[PDB]
Amino acid sequence: DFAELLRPLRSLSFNQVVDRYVLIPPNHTFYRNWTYEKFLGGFGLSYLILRELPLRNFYARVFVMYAFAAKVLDHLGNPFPFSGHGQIVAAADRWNHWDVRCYDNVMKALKYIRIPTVQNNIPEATRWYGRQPGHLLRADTYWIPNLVSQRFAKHQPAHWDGTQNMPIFRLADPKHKDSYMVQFR
Amino acid sequence: TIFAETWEASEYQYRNKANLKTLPVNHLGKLAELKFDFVEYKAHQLIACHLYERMTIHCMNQYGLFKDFYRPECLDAQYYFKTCVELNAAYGIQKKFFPEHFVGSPYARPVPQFQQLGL
Amino acid sequence: TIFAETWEASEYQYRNKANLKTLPVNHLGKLAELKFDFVEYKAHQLIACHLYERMTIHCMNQYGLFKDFYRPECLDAQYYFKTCVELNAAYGIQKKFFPEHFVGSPYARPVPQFQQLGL
Amino acid sequence: RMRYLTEDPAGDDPLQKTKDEHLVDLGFIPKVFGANVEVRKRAPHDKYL
Amino acid sequence: RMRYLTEDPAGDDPLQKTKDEHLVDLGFIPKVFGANVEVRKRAPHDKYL
Amino acid sequence: YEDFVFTTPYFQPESTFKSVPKLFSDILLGGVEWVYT
Amino acid sequence: MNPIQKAWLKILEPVSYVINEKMAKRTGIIGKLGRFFAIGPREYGVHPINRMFIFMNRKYMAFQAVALHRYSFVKSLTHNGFHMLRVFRHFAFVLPATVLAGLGLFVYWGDDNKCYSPDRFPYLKKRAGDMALPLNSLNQRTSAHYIEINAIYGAEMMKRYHKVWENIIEERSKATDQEKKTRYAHPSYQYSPLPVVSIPNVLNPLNLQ
Amino acid sequence: KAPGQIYAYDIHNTHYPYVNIKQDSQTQLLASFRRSIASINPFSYRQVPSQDRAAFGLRWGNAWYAPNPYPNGIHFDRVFPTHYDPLAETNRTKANLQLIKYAPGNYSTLVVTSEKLPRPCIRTIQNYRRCQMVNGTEKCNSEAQDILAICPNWALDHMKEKVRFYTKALAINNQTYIRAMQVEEYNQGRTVADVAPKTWIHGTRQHLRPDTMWADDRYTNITQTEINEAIKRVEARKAREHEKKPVEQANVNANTGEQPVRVEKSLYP
Amino acid sequence: MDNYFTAITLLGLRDQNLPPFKDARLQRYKSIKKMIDLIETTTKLAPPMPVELFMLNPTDPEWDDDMTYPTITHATALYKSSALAGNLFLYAYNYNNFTANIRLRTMRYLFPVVSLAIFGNIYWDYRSQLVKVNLFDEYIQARAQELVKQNEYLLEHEDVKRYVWWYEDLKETLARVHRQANNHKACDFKDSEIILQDFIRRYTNPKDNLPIKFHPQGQTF
Amino acid sequence: MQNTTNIVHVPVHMGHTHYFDYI
Amino acid sequence: MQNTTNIVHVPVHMGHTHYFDYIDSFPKLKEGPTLEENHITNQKILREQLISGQQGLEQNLCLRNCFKLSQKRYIEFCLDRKCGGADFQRAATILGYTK
Amino acid sequence: TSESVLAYDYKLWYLWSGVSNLDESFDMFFNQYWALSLSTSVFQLFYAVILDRYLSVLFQNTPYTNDWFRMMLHSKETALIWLYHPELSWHINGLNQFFTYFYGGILEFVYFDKSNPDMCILVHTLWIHLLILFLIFTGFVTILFSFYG
Ligand SMILES: CCCCCCCCCCCCCCCCCC(=O)OC[C@H](COP(=O)([O-])OCC(O)COP(=O)([O-])OC[C@@H](COC(=O)CCCCCCCCCCCCCCCCC)OC(=O)CCCCCCCCCCCCCCCCC)OC(=O)CCCCCCCCCCCCCCCCC
Ligand SMILES: CCCCCCCCCCCCCCCCCC(=O)OC[C@H](COP(=O)([O-])OCC(O)COP(=O)([O-])OC[C@@H](COC(=O)CCCCCCCCCCCCCCCCC)OC(=O)CCCCCCCCCCCCCCCCC)OC(=O)CCCCCCCCCCCCCCCCC
Ligand SMILES: CCCCCCCCCCCCCCCCCC(=O)OC[C@H](COP(=O)([O-])OCC(O)COP(=O)([O-])OC[C@@H](COC(=O)CCCCCCCCCCCCCCCCC)OC(=O)CCCCCCCCCCCCCCCCC)OC(=O)CCCCCCCCCCCCCCCCC
Ligand SMILES: CCCCCCCCCCCCCCCCCC(=O)OC[C@H](COP(=O)([O-])OCC(O)COP(=O)([O-])OC[C@@H](COC(=O)CCCCCCCCCCCCCCCCC)OC(=O)CCCCCCCCCCCCCCCCC)OC(=O)CCCCCCCCCCCCCCCCC
Ligand SMILES: COC1=C(OC)C(=O)C(C/C=C(\C)CC/C=C(\C)CC/C=C(\C)CC/C=C(\C)CC/C=C(\C)CC/C=C(/C)CC/C=C(\C)CCC=C(C)C)=C(C)C1=O
Ligand SMILES: CCCCCCCC/C=C/CCCCCCCC(=O)OC[C@H](COP(=O)(O)OCCN)OC(=O)CCCCCCC/C=C/CCCCCCCC
Repeated sequence: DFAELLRPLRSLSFNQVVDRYVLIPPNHTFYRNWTYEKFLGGFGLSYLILRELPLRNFYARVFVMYAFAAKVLDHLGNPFPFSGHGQIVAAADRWNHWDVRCYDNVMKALKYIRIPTVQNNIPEATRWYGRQPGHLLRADTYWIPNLVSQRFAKHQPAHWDGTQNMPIFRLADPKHKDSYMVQFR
Repeated sequence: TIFAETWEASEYQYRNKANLKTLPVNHLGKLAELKFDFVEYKAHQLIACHLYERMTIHCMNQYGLFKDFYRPECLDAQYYFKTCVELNAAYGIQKKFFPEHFVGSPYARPVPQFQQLGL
Repeated sequence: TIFAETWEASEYQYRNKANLKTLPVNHLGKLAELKFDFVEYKAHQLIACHLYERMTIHCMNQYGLFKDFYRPECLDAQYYFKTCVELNAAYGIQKKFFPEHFVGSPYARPVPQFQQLGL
Repeated sequence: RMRYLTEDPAGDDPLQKTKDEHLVDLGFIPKVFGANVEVRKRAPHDKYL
Repeated sequence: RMRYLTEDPAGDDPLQKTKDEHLVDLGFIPKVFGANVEVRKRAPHDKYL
Repeated sequence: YEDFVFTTPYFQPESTFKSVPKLFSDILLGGVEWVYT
Repeated sequence: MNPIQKAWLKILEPVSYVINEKMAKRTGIIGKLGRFFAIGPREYGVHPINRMFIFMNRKYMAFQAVALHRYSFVKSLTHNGFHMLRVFRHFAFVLPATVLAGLGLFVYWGDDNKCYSPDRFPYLKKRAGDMALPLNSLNQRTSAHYIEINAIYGAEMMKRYHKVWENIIEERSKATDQEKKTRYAHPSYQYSPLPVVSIPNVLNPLNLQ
Repeated sequence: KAPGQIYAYDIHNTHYPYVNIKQDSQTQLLASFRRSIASINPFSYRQVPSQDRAAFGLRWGNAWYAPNPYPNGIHFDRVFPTHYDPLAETNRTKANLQLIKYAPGNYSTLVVTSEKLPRPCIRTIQNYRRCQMVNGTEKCNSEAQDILAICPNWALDHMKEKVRFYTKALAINNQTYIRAMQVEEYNQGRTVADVAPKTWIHGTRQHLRPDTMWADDRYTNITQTEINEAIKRVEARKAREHEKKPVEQANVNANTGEQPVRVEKSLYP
Repeated sequence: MDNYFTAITLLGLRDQNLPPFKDARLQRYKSIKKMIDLIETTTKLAPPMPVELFMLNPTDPEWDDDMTYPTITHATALYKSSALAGNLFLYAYNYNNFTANIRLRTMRYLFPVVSLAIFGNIYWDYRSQLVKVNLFDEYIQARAQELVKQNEYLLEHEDVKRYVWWYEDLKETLARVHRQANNHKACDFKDSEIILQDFIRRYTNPKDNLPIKFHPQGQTF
Repeated sequence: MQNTTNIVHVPVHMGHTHYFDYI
Repeated sequence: MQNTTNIVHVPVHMGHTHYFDYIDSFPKLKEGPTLEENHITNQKILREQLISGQQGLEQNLCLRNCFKLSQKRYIEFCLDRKCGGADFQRAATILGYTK
Repeated sequence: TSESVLAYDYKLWYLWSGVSNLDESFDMFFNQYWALSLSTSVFQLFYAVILDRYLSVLFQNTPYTNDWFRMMLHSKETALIWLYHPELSWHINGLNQFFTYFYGGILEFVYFDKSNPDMCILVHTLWIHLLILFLIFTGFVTILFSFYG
């Protein structure tokens, strides 16, 4: 059986193996998550057909819907809204999180469980990276002074200077002179 | 490397860090969940991670690797074995280059020489 | 010892310890609470703990030490003066023998030499 | 530039770093250096902020 | 005797202690000592417990 | 070494055979605090 | 009764015969069980969600008719039809425009439907398992070009290393024990022959190419 | 422009292997039926991922499967001490809010990682090495000061500590070298010439008999008579070896109010 | 417990069984202590090879673009399409009122204009997303080939040959290692110590202060 | 780090009793 | 130790406004040229570089790529193999890495 | 932050179990060279050393050695190359040390979470959300804006 796992590799050369299973042509146009939409969306479609059962007794359909809800709650978990999340075990493939591999903080949050030390603090490097302010849009209709002032503002072209950090908007820092009205909690 | 069947648990717990994992002894109870008949000697069940290895072999002989090995008693043994050798490899390295992290080491909280006390 | 009228507020704050106290400048508003007439020069009000001292003298001259000095404007000046010189003596000694405790000192967080980096 | 030059106090836990008492017992006697009091922290070019 | 020999880990903050980088700039180069690995902690006589 | 310099003090190979008798020390996850009510 | 209920009947026609004729009257428990799961017209089979739509559709539509049925702002400008003095004629087309904007109520519901969400911070949290992240996570990122170009580069370079690796193993197999133990060896090493033993030269233990 | 398929698709040749771990008749019969109609069944879900379609994991009845977490004795009590033993039960019981909280990382391993230094600090290091190998160390003062100034202090501490670690590991590796290259008393004066022309197989069970009586058929023809005679010969040799016995040493752990030595435990209680 | 498979192999658990008594079983554990120190030392003598062989340098300025992954929001495009379809049902469900009642004429007249603009936003976003994804896929493939042809020469360096010869010497060396006895002592691998020492003495100088010298592209673990 | 963490230098035996934890 | 504590190495000025705390200004802040001015200034550099800085470029780019390698022995191999037998010190002087 | 929230959601878990041959989390090298070491061979001890070096490579989850950034011989794509070139463990252990020494930070011990959560971005979940709010809004109308009685 261990040799049966390598059957498709014995008929191929190393260059054929790499070109076959490793160098898959990039194509990020597919709707990969359709598999999850069809499966989980079927609960709602199934409820449409199931709510029309010709069962005469109202309390017999109470039992049927109780059984159908049990099938769903094995995945959804908590029946109350705004309480928790469902739980679905999915297959591990090279395309997991493919569109967020560029972000570093997403990797640390998913992968690393750091061990707290006696000096109970977040790593200094993690704190330092966290202070580099992110970019926050100027457009704001929630503060009435900007709701009035930004109607007379002139949007001028921001000519690219060759960087990736041009602060053409305000910064997401509580101490920024254009963000002090925003509550950071 | 551990050159015995038994190890002190405290020797593999951290002294200056939170303890979120232990290095437990082999789970002998998982050996009774194999439904088929097999021969196992008690002289091989205490050494680290080897019991889970032999169980995986017993399950891969009775069953194969397709549609019959996929039962809870056999997959947990394969997962335990793979996880046991990974944890023990990291603990062994951490014991080799970071012995000061563990309880029982004289370098976790060094005792000063009498010349440093000023008496 | 402070050899000026002004001191940077941060230079007397702790870097590796919680800051539960400051070393504020003299409270000039307390000088306007004295109801009686007095002559005070602005050239003496910024130096540490001296304004509270002169106010105490003014209050001990207008009033005495019995049943007339015991009014809130005069007792707070005596308390501020007694307290200012006690804190400043403690901060001054801590500045002399524990300069590494305060913000702005290069020994609070020593910067390594280039030979310690391994390049 | 200000947040690039905004550090936190005390750095990281010293007890999680290599000890000097352990290097001596390993065969390496560490040398003691002095604080570098002459360097001034500055922010890099804008492209790196 | 057990509680006399019951200590807590990590001791106190080393940052609240005299630095070796500072003693150098003060005129004293500290000597690095090794760990004393031969001493065994024991409890005193009962009268001191 | 290979076009690289790593400054280290003189290594003492005698430290290898250093007699270090192991001592007992148990950690108790779940113990006593400083104050109780 | 609706068509979907009638469709169930043709499919459950034989099942109804077993429950209502045989089980529903046999005796004892089999009767109580068959009369409980009887098949027929649904008792309390109304669907409140359907009705909730019918009611709210009708109430909101009566509002559309009022808001959309307004006198024209354009016709009132000439002072010749039905309107001489209308000091609030410039409010005539506010409610109509407000109702027509209501057609995008559900099309644009939530932040994700008003923009490209992958360029927004909340998307990172959803992909991180609905987990809190620092606000500057969208900036601390490694180039996607490197991740994908390096992934292809490593493989294209391995196919060329496999060929170089074979030529090296071949040239070494035809080498003497003295050459393969002194070449690339340390200068201070003095070669001392070892007893000859049979050790095969197998490229891949697994029978691969 | 066909979608790419992973290696696992060529093992099974289908995207719909109805793998259910629950070994009940109702489950495996339904899977075999569902496994056959997956080609024309609308209620079909994939378990083999592809470039165009994601997949589900292993199924456990109607729910999903995940192995039992590796035993971990770390736990946190809420109402009373439970004395949780991960080895006392096969499957880990669920965590009740008022009873216990388990350690983090049900499925986690121990690894070593490193933070990535800031990009501008990296460029100053590249410029120093480059100016070093080109112009030499003595002409890199400006490049060295840029490092101490541009690199944030938390990075300089890491760089300072990396050197101390690798200095520690350097010694730990050379001490093993010394113990390894030490010539024992049983190999004094022996060289490669005194080595035998043997390989790994020559120390196995087929060529080298284990130290057990029933490893092969060596002692299968032994009778009780031959045993009684052998018991007499071993006792004869013991008339010359039993003459010596190590002397009893003092108990270093006699005092109970003293930190005892972690001395090797006796084989038996 | 590091070097698991190495230790299990030396004890003979791959071909035989340990003694059923603790005295000899424990002596057999302590017998491999020398061999582990040897095999670990051999694994730390591997020569270096160019890091820029199967891995592009991530510190190169070419990767300062900090580019993102362009995606297609299918779920967003499908919801907004289903929501637009809901409006067409609302009009159909109320067709007689929107069509015959003049109080709803403005909806009858402008409902299709609003629907087209909604469709335009949906399809515009999907179409733009699709174009950016293709530009990204075709660039990473073209730029990947240029870098290959540029760094192919690194495989011609003699250090690649030196690396393979060291790996084979370790294979032939460990293939010759053998158990010499079953007395449960370190002397059971008496001859194997000499074989491995010759291997270590072949890539190091024991008569130095630090036979194992540190270099950043070396072995520590 | 766990608040109820103690390092003891002499051996102790804990009771394996339900609802109680003691030496 | 206060959790919201920060050590800053450059001067900041905090606004003394009710209900708000923020940095209203930086001492001795100079307003440089506008984004349009820098745009025009850069276009003049890119225009010259496009017209007069494109001959003999293929060689200089190969030299730059060779010097981005990890070890020195690999650089010399890159120069001799790709750059037509160039010298380490002679190429470093062209790129401007020499003092 | 404050953003849109759904009433009911599903969280995916890309579990790296290592016991499923259906996905890419199956360690083909470890299982093949492990079973290869069980059979009597002249390289039986050599394969053991290889497996031990392979585990010391998984133990180093640095930015230059990890699956997240799709690095050679660390990601799911290049798991099969171990079957052909198991000699590259030393090259990896050295490469990671080169970049860690010059361009990396302190080697810190962390627990590597194999469970890979990811919120499933679905269409029907917002339909359920609208229905719930539609019920909430209708009650607001049923109680306060109902004039039918
Ligand atoms: C000419 C007259 C006709 C003559 C011919 C008569 C013969 C007809 C039959 C043969 C032809 C059938 C054609 C389709 C091929 C199907 C073949 C097959 O094997 O299917 C087995 C099919 C799938 O097997 P499965 O793999 O086990 O999946 C079901 C699991 O539950 C799944 O479990 P899961 O957890 O893995 O997944 C959860 C699931 C969600 O699943 C659930 O929630 C259901 C769970 C069950 C309820 C919970 C309580 C538990 C009950 C258990 C006891 C049930 C016993 C029933 C025994 C029935 C035995 C057959 O969600 C999903 O995974 C995705 C689902 C959504 C995907 C898209 C679905 C598209 C369907 C297209 C519909 C087209 C027809 C129109 C529909 C009607 C329009 C008005 O099993 C079923 O029998 C499903 C029954 C659903 C009821 C159907 C009612 C409508 C039927 C329409 C018939 C045609 C039109 C009739 C018009 C009326 C006048 C004639
Ligand atoms: C080429 C293709 C083939 C074509 C060939 C086939 C040709 C067949 C054509 C068939 C039918 C065509 C339909 C039109 C013919 C109608 C003829 C007729 O007799 O109908 C009479 C018909 C009879 O009335 P009704 O039947 O009782 O009710 C009619 C309506 O239901 C409701 O009636 P209403 O009167 O109540 O509606 C009033 C509404 C009508 O809606 C509109 O027309 C929108 C008006 C927007 C423009 C307003 C101009 C304001 C003056 C600014 C002066 C400068 C202009 C510079 C422009 C530069 C542009 C960049 O306008 C208002 O809302 C008035 C308030 C204005 C806002 C208040 C503040 C104003 C001052 C703001 C100043 C801000 C300045 C700040 C800075 C200044 C610094 C200098 O009345 C009509 O006018 C029908 C209009 C139907 C809608 C047509 C538009 C449909 C939307 C198409 C999409 C947008 C494209 C066009 C955009 C134009 C630029 C924005
Ligand atoms: C526990 C929580 C569970 C939560 C999950 C489950 C939630 C369940 C709620 C279900 C509520 C919705 C019902 C969904 C269908 C289920 C069956 C059903 O309706 O109930 C049984 C229903 C009986 O109603 P009943 O409640 O039992 O009592 C009757 C009443 O007493 C008196 O009868 P009536 O006729 O006066 O009353 C009509 C009745 C039933 O009326 C219906 O027939 C329902 C029709 C629903 C729309 C279906 C077409 C949608 C467009 C399809 C586009 C296909 C795209 C793909 C194209 C192919 C290329 C990929 O009530 C409704 O209309 C409910 C509609 C609810 C609002 C839907 C629109 C809201 C949009 C707002 C934005 C939301 C965006 C998401 C929308 C997603 C839509 C995909 O069965 C029938 O009515 C049979 C109708 C047979 C003839 C229909 C022929 C086809 C007509 C197609 C539409 C043609 C118009 C133009 C469309 C243009 C499209 C481009
Ligand atoms: C002394 C006795 C009294 C004590 C009472 C007890 C005290 C309270 C105990 C509380 C217990 C703890 C609560 C649960 C803990 C968890 C809380 C949580 O996590 O919530 C977070 C969640 C986050 O939201 P957020 O932080 O507040 O706001 C941030 C975002 O804006 C949110 O997301 P977004 O930005 O994406 O949303 C944008 C917005 C977009 O909206 C718009 O753009 C325009 C508005 C369009 C409205 C359209 C409605 C949708 C349907 C329309 C279809 C018809 C069309 C008609 C024509 C339309 C014209 C255009 O969409 C909406 O939010 C629409 C909201 C529609 C609400 C209905 C409008 C009237 C206001 C509500 C009045 C009734 C409540 C007052 C009760 C007073 C009783 C005394 O909170 C919620 O918003 C959900 C509210 C419900 C939470 C409680 C759920 C409890 C679970 C059991 C109940 C389950 C419901 C079953 C109802 C059954 C009825 C029979
Ligand atoms: C046009 O002018 C306007 C009106 O007309 C006057 C209005 O009424 C209104 C008011 C609007 C309303 C009162 C409607 C409000 C609706 C809201 C808030 C959302 C309603 C949500 C629901 C009813 C819950 C639906 C839940 C789901 C869809 C999730 C599960 C999926 C289900 C049930 C369907 C399965 C999905 C599919 C894609 C398959 C589709 C199946 C079919 C088409 C089968 C149909 C079968 C038959 C027999 C017809 C407005 C705003 C308007 O602008
Ligand atoms: C009469 C038509 C009415 C339609 C509604 C009117 C409004 C129309 C709005 C059009 C907006 C179009 C904008 C583009 C949206 C993009 C949709 C999309 O991305 O789908 C992708 C994707 C294609 O798959 P991939 O190959 O992986 O992706 C390749 C990408 N080139 O399509 C899907 O997700 C599959 C599902 C499509 C929608 C649901 C299909 C089922 C429809 C339900 C009703 C049909 C009932 C009868 C079904 C018969 C069952 C036996």
